[PDB]
Amino acid sequence: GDWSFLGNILEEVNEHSTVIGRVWLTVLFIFRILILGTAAEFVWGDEQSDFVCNTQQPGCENVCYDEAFPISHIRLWVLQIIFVSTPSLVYVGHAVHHVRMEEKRKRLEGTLLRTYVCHIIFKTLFEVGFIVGHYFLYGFRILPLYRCSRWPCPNVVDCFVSRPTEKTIFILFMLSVASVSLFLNILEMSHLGL
Amino acid sequence: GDWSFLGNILEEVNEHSTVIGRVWLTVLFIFRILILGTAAEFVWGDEQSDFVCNTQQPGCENVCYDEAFPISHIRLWVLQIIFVSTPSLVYVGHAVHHVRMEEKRKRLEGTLLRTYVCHIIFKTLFEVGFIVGHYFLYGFRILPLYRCSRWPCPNVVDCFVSRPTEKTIFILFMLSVASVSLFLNILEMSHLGL
Amino acid sequence: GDWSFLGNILEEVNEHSTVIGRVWLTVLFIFRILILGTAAEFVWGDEQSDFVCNTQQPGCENVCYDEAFPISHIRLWVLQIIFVSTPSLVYVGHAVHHVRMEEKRKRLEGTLLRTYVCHIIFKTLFEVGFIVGHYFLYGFRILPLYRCSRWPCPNVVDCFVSRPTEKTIFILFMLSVASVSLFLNILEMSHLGL
Amino acid sequence: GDWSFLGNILEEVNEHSTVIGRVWLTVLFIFRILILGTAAEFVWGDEQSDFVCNTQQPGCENVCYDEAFPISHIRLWVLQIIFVSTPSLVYVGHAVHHVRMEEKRKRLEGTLLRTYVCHIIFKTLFEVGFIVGHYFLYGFRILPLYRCSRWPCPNVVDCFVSRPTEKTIFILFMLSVASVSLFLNILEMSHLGL
Amino acid sequence: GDWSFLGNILEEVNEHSTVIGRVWLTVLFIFRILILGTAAEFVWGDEQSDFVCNTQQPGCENVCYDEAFPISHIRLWVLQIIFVSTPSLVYVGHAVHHVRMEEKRKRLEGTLLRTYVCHIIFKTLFEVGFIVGHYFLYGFRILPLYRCSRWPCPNVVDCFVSRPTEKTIFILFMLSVASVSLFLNILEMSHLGL
Amino acid sequence: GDWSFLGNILEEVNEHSTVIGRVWLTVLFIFRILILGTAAEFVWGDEQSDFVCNTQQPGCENVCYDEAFPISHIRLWVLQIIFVSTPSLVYVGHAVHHVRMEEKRKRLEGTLLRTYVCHIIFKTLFEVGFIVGHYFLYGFRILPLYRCSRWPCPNVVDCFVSRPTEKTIFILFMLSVASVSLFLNILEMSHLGL
Ligand SMILES: CCCCCCCCCCCCCC(=O)OC[C@H](COP(=O)([O-])OCC[N+](C)(C)C)OC(=O)CCCCCCCCCCCCC
Ligand SMILES: CCCCCCCCCCCCCC(=O)OC[C@H](COP(=O)([O-])OCC[N+](C)(C)C)OC(=O)CCCCCCCCCCCCC
Ligand SMILES: CCCCCCCCCCCCCC(=O)OC[C@H](COP(=O)([O-])OCC[N+](C)(C)C)OC(=O)CCCCCCCCCCCCC
Ligand SMILES: CCCCCCCCCCCCCC(=O)OC[C@H](COP(=O)([O-])OCC[N+](C)(C)C)OC(=O)CCCCCCCCCCCCC
Ligand SMILES: CCCCCCCCCCCCCC(=O)OC[C@H](COP(=O)([O-])OCC[N+](C)(C)C)OC(=O)CCCCCCCCCCCCC
Ligand SMILES: CCCCCCCCCCCCCC(=O)OC[C@H](COP(=O)([O-])OCC[N+](C)(C)C)OC(=O)CCCCCCCCCCCCC
Repeated sequence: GDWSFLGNILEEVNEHSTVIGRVWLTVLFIFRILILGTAAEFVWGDEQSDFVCNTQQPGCENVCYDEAFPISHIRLWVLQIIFVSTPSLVYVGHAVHHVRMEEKRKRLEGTLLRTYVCHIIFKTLFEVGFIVGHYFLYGFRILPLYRCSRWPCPNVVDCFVSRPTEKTIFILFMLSVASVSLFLNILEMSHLGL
Repeated sequence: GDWSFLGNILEEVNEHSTVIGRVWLTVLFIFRILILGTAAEFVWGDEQSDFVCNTQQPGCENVCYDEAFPISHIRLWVLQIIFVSTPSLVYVGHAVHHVRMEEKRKRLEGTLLRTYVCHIIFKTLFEVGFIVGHYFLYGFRILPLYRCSRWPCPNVVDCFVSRPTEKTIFILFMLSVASVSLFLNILEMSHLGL
Repeated sequence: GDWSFLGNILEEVNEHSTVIGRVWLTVLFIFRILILGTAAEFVWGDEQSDFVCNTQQPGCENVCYDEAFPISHIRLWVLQIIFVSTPSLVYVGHAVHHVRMEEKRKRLEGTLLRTYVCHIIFKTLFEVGFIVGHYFLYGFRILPLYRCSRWPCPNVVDCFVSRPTEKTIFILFMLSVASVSLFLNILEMSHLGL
Repeated sequence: GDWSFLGNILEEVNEHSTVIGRVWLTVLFIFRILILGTAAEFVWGDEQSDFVCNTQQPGCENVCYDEAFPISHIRLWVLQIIFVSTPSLVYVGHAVHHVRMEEKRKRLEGTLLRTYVCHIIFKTLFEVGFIVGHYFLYGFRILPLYRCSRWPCPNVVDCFVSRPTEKTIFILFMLSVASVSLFLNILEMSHLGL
Repeated sequence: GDWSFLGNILEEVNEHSTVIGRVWLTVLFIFRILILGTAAEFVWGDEQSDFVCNTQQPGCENVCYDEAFPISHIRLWVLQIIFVSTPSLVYVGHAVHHVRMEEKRKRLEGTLLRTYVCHIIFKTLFEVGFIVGHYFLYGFRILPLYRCSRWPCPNVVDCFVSRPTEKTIFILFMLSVASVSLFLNILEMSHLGL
Repeated sequence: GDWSFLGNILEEVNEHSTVIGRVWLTVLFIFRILILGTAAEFVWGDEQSDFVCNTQQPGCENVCYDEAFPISHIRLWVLQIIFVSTPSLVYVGHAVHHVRMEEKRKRLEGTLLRTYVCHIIFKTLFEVGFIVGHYFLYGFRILPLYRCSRWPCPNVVDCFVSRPTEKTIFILFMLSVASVSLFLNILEMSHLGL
């Protein structure tokens, strides 16, 4: 995974953002992108390769992995990062538009404050929504056994996941990181309210 | 995949482009290249390795994968990115040609406006065409079962795809991204019309 | 693993840090990140692939690897690096906040000294805690044999780990590096006390 | 594959080259190197791994793959890129030699025009030759079945290729790119003739 | 493996070092890091995957690889590089400390000469020690056959190593590089003595 | 493989080198390093994995691959590049030493001419020697069949190589590149003689 372009744009955002937003961006880079790269991807590298079902039926492991894990966890977290980053991109775009206008003619006020606050609200909504969606897809514990009754599987088969404990650890970790980001958005909103 | 050269040229384009075009380029980089790298490629890494057919015939899995997936989805999306980027390259080339002419002698008007509008039209056509072609090759849902009657397969065989649900998710996602890009081209054209 | 962003921020910290802290950061980069990348990851690449159990039961190898190694060692060390780096990030953030304030108006004293000392204390606590947690999960010797009685394993099965001696070597090495970092934090605190 | 050095030298060439040559270099980078990296290599990754022959003879798959694909397609395209890039390197070398001479003493004319035109001719010859050679090795359609009668294969065996349709697609695509480059060289020569 | 940070710091050292030390650093980068990356790692990639024992006992290959190769050769060379680089880091740290002091107030003498000479001595000791340790672990020839009598192996089993001749070649090569580095340290010490 | 450091140093050499030497360095980078990376490594990736012997004896494939290919071809070419690059490093080191001396006080003549000519001679010797050594290890054609009578192989066994034709192609190609480099060294020596 290459996050260099997003990294550059978010650094530009960091130049124009509140201290709490600088903290939020640092959290994003260190505790979500860095981990997703260094640690989580290796854990999920063999999710399907080391997924074993007790059956001789051709095709049952495939459909039962697809049923157990409709979307992989690491893939969901990628999308979460992207969608909680988008509003900051919108905000910095608005800011640079106004700066370009200034240059053509020749500190949050007016439209920039409305846009910044609205972007905080959007990040909050996206984050809450991704947490909720995760909870409904998988909850927050991967059990080692998965029982599957999807055709072509005869009757109910037993299947076994790779690394359920490590995956549970990282699921809970990323949830905690998301909640911290949420608290930080709340702090931004409070600070502004004052 | 290395997109650094294209990234540089498209940043140069971004220096010379309308706000809506800046948004379009941001979408291109974040929601198509970044995803294709970080997420989709891992999903399609084992498309043929974990593609199982119920048969003892040597060669049937190979021909039935070739028949089920004439071109892989990720490979089609690569080409889509390239072809919708080409017109912007043409436009910036024309612009830098005129700037070089200016320098030799020693803000869209005349040929640059015609070229920019024509490039918007080309991007629109390419995008619509790729969407249509995808729909006819695969539609927008990968089913888990594929029935195959291609020689050397005896009679009709059953074959099973890896990760059909995740792939359906990402297919729909990329379709939505393409439609957003299309709406943005429409906004460019309207803005200019005013 | 990509540590470039953290590397940049920690270099900025290095610009503003005591000689002992510069040494600590050099240790962090050379004896923990560099090793974890170059050496340890190759050792742990086949932890589950070359993990063999004497059984015909489907699913027993998976659950017995999950039981033997709840979290992989390399994954634990990643998190250790991140958490012992966080306080330095907080400290440099505070410092740059005060510098930005100075610029708006137009050498450790006051809040910066309190914050720096408190950050040293936090690094010390995190380091000690990670060492302790490692000791309780695995101790400091990976034995070649692991006996497993987790369902679906019939009775107690014998299982065998890949590369236990090399892994023991690197476990002890990283422990020694952590203890050196701890001694360096102590030296920082003493130097300041004078 | 790392093309950074060649990329740098060809950018230097781009600084000193006609508009049509700038277009040719853009084509080279985007439609040949970028594709070969992002798309074609993944298609050819399992050319021999997923190449199956109907036989129990040890060694027949190996010799029959060597016979079916004497040189892999992606490897041929690498060499094509290199050889059509070489003349531009010669041209820019000549140019920088003359510039260095100018500096020692203290816009195509004379030897630079002869060299540039001769380099266009060389690129044209190399491109035509690679197209022809490809046609004679493989034509432009990979069939799914390959019949092989090379020792140690008993009688004639049947063998099956991985991804023949996708490979045919990319073969035709790269052929079209080569023909476009050829047309561009023709345009250069015409422009100069005027 | 990423050696960029160490590379940067050692370039800074190169700015402040004797000609013989510049040669030593060039040797380090070209004949140890470059080789370890480009060549040796590919040789050792399948050390355990292609390590075959003549037995049906589950677990015997694992314990017999662990016994034959307690630590892999490439992993030992990584640590050797790191430990022979550390003293140069100490020396440049001392130097930059004194330069920072100079700046606060506003060519090897005094403490810098003592530190530089002591660092040469440390590199010499570490290098000699790593050579000796290698000799005692493995000597300098990997034989193709390894006989193993470690539980659970019944009686004495025969096991076979991957690529023993290539590995012997690279072992001897790296030994010669180490001895050259040693001679260079001797030359440094002599030059200073004059 | 990472050749960035060597690339930088050789660019510095290019700043101080004759036109023929600039050509030689361009050849080195484009026709040896670039190819070895992009093309040859993929060809040799499965040299041992797809090396099949007709036998049930455990250990015979391993010893017969070690006997057929004592050192892999790509590994030999790595070392060839390094050793033919070393003299240029020596030459630029001598040059920068003299420039540093000049600076302390405050166009090939004297020691620099002797050193440059001697370095050309060294490159010539190393190149000729590597060509000769290759010829004696393997000649210049990899045959598909290899007959092996090394213990534990019973009697003489038949073994089969992966991709012998592609490998023969690249062997001949690299030989031709080496001979071109040799001709270029001869041209350097002649030019100087005048
Ligand atoms: C922008 C606003 C977006 C709003 C989106 C609204 C979505 C509403 C979904 C309603 C679904 C109803 C049908 C349903 O309930 O389907 C049930 C089906 C089976 O479930 P099962 O537990 O019975 O069997 C085992 C499931 N097992 C294998 C995963 C463990 O599959 C499921 O669970 C359903 C899982 C649904 C997950 C939804 C994730 C939404 C994430 C939105 C992120 C927005 C960011 C801006
Ligand atoms: C610049 C202008 C370009 C115009 C291009 C016009 C192309 C016209 C194609 C006409 C094809 C007629 C024959 C046909 O219809 O062949 C039917 C054949 C079988 O199909 P089946 O469903 O019966 O069996 C299962 C198919 N299954 C395995 C994929 C699910 O294969 C197919 O489906 C045919 C799929 C055709 C996909 C075409 C994609 C075009 C993308 C153009 C992008 C342009 C960008 C500028
Ligand atoms: C910020 C403050 C954090 C405080 C955290 C407090 C945590 C308290 C944990 C108490 C656990 C009680 C239950 C227990 O004891 O569970 C026993 C269970 C089995 O163990 P077994 O030996 O009987 O069987 C074999 C184990 N075998 C496979 C690993 C070899 O699993 C175990 O061992 C338990 C291992 C526990 C490892 C805890 C690592 C904490 C790292 C904290 C880092 C903080 C950084 C800021
Ligand atoms: C600088 C000037 C260079 C001139 C080079 C002249 C080369 C002359 C070659 C003459 C070859 C005569 C013998 C012959 O004809 O051999 C026939 C043999 C079998 O062929 P088959 O079809 O009967 O059996 C199946 C073949 N199957 C497996 C590939 C499908 O193998 C073949 O096909 C032969 C394939 C020949 C491909 C030649 C590619 C040349 C590329 C030059 C690029 C220059 C760039 C500057
Ligand atoms: C800073 C000062 C450090 C001083 C370190 C002193 C270390 C003293 C070690 C004394 C070991 C005594 C027990 C012993 O001798 O164990 C014998 C055991 C078996 O050996 P075997 O041949 O009978 O069976 C086959 C061995 N086979 C599989 C490898 C071929 O394992 C062995 O060989 C033992 C191998 C020992 C290798 C030691 C490498 C030290 C590297 C230090 C680098 C320092 C850098 C600053
Ligand atoms: C700086 C000066 C360096 C001078 C080096 C002088 C080296 C003298 C070597 C003398 C060797 C005599 C014994 C011998 O002849 O051994 C014969 C043995 C078997 O050979 P076979 O054909 O009977 O069986 C099959 C061989 N098969 C599997 C490879 C196909 O293995 C062989 O072939 C022997 C291959 C020898 C290759 C030597 C490569 C030297 C490269 C030097 C590069 C210098 C760069 C500065």
